Amino acid sequence: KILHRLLQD
Amino acid sequence: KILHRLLQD
Amino acid sequence: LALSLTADQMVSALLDAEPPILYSEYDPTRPEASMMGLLTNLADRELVHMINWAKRVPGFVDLTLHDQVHLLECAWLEILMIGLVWRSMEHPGKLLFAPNLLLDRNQMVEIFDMLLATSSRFRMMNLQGEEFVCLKSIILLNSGVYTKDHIHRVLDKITDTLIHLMAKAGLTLQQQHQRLAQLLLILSHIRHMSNKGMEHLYSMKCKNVPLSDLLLEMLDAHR
Amino acid sequence: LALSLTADQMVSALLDAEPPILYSEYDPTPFSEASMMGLLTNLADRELVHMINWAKRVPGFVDLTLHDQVHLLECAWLEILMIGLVWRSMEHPGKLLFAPNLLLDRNQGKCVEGMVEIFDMLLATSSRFRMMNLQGEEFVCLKSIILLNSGVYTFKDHIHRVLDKITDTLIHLMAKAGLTLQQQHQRLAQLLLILSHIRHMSNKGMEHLYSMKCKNVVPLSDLLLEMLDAH
Ligand SMILES: Cc1ccccc1N=C(c1ccc(O)cc1)c1ccc(O)cc1
Ligand SMILES: Cc1ccccc1N=C(c1ccc(O)cc1)c1ccc(O)cc1
Repeated sequence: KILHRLLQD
Repeated sequence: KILHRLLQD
Repeated sequence: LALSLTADQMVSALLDAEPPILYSEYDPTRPEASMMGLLTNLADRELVHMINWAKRVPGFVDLTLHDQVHLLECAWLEILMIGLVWRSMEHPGKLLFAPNLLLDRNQMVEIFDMLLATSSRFRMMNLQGEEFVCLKSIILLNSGVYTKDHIHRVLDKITDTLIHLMAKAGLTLQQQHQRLAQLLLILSHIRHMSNKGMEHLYSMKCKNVPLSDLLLEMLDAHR
Repeated sequence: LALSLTADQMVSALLDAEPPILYSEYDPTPFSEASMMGLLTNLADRELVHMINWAKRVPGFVDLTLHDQVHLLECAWLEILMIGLVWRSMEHPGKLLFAPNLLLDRNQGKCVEGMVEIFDMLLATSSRFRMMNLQGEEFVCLKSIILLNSGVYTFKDHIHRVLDKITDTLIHLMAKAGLTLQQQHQRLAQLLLILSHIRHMSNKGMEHLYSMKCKNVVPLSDLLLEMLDAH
């Protein structure tokens, strides 16, 4: 998910 | 409207 | 007309106005569109009691007929569902649609799961029957109020009632305000289940499963 | 970590975490169905990036696991956008401030099939906030509540304790403005009941975006697609 990456960055 | 009828009496 | 009521008088009025717990046409003999048929029939008969129930809700009669129709059209499934999760409160992992119709998720699954989560949430909070009838009355008056200001004045009276109940339960001032908040936030999830449920019913009539004629009017009210 | 905070510390944490008000395209060209929805989609896509950074700065949200963070955002992302919209539209009666250069009325929504119903609901919520004189400190609490509450029953005990903290913050704000004991729990109730409509507006709005995806061409962001597919 793109949401995963955005939440980690 | 059945709802209107039943709400009247 | 109904703004001169005390908190205890409000509770008594709501409690005595409670609709009966109806039965389904369930026969353990017969063997899954049968379930929806039983639920559709059950909801159809509950609507008649709900209409007469709403009349006994303080302030509802003061509203015009056009406003009464609108509030019921918007909140009928919310009221049915909150009634269901209240009856199913003492039955963990099961939904008590009718005394003879107790269902688990195995026997739409996410609609069931959401209803099950709400019921377990009630059980954890130890929801009182006095708090329940307040919540059900709040839904009726609030769900369609945004499509005088008389409705808001009644809603505030029910709010005072809830606080008065929590005060008698021994909760601190902070504990009263927290519990009040917790209960009202559940109404958001109740609205959610109603909307999802309404969409499910919308696709069931097109597939044919046979809906009631009153239900078809309530369903088309959401377009 | 979020439970040790005072009500004042809670307010300051939320206020400072507020996302920026973004802008739309500056082309002043009568909108069409595709052009209007295009601008809104583009605007919503850029706002989501700032929402995620806002969410992580909401007290107690980092204490949640990554997947629990995903669930709460996936469930509430449109509610959070809409409550932001109606808050910005608060001092513009009969209008919707999507962006400072994108102020729309319901007449413009008439050129998009089904937009009027959602527009009217948003305008109603905004005017309700204006009637109640909703303060910014109350708004950031309400929006934080939506984030943690909307998906809490479709999975948590940590969240409920944070929800209790925000409630304490709301009462603390009302008592600070000189409200009586009665007026406090009454205003608290009024605010939270509006969250039910925000949920309703979001659900009705979610269907509209779903049908727009099936009608191909208002190109949805692939981030938006994942957010939409969650419903
Ligand atoms: C469980 C469920 C799923 C989807 C939609 C409604 C729904 N609720 C039920 C329901 C809920 C509560 C109740 O007291 C009676 C029926 C339902 C089912 C079929 C209908 O035609 C109308 C209401
Ligand atoms: C006004 C409206 C109607 C229907 C669905 C969403 C909706 N809200 C808007 C919206 C709402 C608030 C906002 O800050 C930005 C956009 C929308 C429009 C298109 C999208 O792809 C995503 C969000």
